[PDB]
Amino acid sequence: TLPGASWVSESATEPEGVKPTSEATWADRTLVAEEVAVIIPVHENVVDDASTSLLEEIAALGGQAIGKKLDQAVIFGTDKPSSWVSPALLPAAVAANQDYTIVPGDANEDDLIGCINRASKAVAAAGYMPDTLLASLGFRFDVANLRDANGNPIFRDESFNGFGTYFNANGAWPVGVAEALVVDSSRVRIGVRQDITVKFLDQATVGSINLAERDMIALRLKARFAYVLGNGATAVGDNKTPVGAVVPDGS
Amino acid sequence: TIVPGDANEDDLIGCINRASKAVAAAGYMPDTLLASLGFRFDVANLRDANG
Amino acid sequence: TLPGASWVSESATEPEGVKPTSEATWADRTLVAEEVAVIIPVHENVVDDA
Amino acid sequence: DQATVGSINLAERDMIALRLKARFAYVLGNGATAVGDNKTPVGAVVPDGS
Repeated sequence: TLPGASWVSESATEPEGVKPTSEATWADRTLVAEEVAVIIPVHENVVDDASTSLLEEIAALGGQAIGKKLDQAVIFGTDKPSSWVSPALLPAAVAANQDYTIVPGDANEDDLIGCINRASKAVAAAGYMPDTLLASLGFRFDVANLRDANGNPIFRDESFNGFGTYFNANGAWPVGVAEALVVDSSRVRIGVRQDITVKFLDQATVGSINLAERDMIALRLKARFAYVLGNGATAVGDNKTPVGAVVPDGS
Repeated sequence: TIVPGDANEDDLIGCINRASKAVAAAGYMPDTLLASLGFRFDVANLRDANG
Repeated sequence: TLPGASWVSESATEPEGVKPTSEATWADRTLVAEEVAVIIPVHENVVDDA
Repeated sequence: DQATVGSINLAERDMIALRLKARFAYVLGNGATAVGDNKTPVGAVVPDGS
């Protein structure tokens, strides 16, 4: 929160002569590392009889499963661990009224490009520097098919200048919830307490399975991650959210 | 399905784009278009609202 | 089929402290060769006269 | 040195074990021969109590 000045008179007796008091104020926003993990058990003979390097694929698929689970918790609040006090990116924009609904059909001030402009305006008016666009696969196809009132596809050459554009490809992004998020990426941190770490198990008990007596092995995967949003005050005023969203109609 | 008439978000080109969106959103790379003879003449005759 | 991960807590005794097991899976997609055929009979004299 | 084998948790009992294995297969070519079909390539000699 910011302080607040006033105009003042020259007066020894009147209230308007007094220079007023006000306070700045800080808060803390926090990274708390939470653990995301999976075990994949497989038979030791099956691993030996397989034509491909089956353990390299199990490791790579587990790493992808962890990576999806992170995006699902940061972009949406999906299975967000309760120790993350910061709102997830879409819930931040929606709670701030920065979400904007598409008006379908002909190009118009609240079409998809219009809503990306409204989302960018909300973040820039809030005192931040929007620089980053998060969208699904299929977003490039929606800008490319936005016709005008005659039928002409007017946004075929639209490249989003000044934005780094990122497309979620690991299946974290749900259908029918959001088209894109605009964000000042300087106002986020992802804490990587630990990155994807893999242990070969061969003696352990996992679920009901005693690995060694059963001729089984497993690959135990984990990472430790944190997220924080710097949604403080800016030169414009108090309690400003660095995220705007574009959402489908109906929602 | 195509919306017949003047060019629109669901004209023939609009539908090809929806089919491409579906295959891309499924996690594939659409790269091949199959069509009838005469398809070429329908995209060339497709007119906006000014004709 | 893809495997699936979970967020886990730290505990020696409670269920939310145990890491989940899951499975990837593969299936077969198959080429079976099938035959497509025709026979076109014509009179030998018609082939000689053509 | 860490596994559970039977009901023995090896580590907390200070036991150890040696886990031995092999994978073997067998096939008999008891097919047809130039003499005829369903022919067995094995004869046997058996004790007199037979």
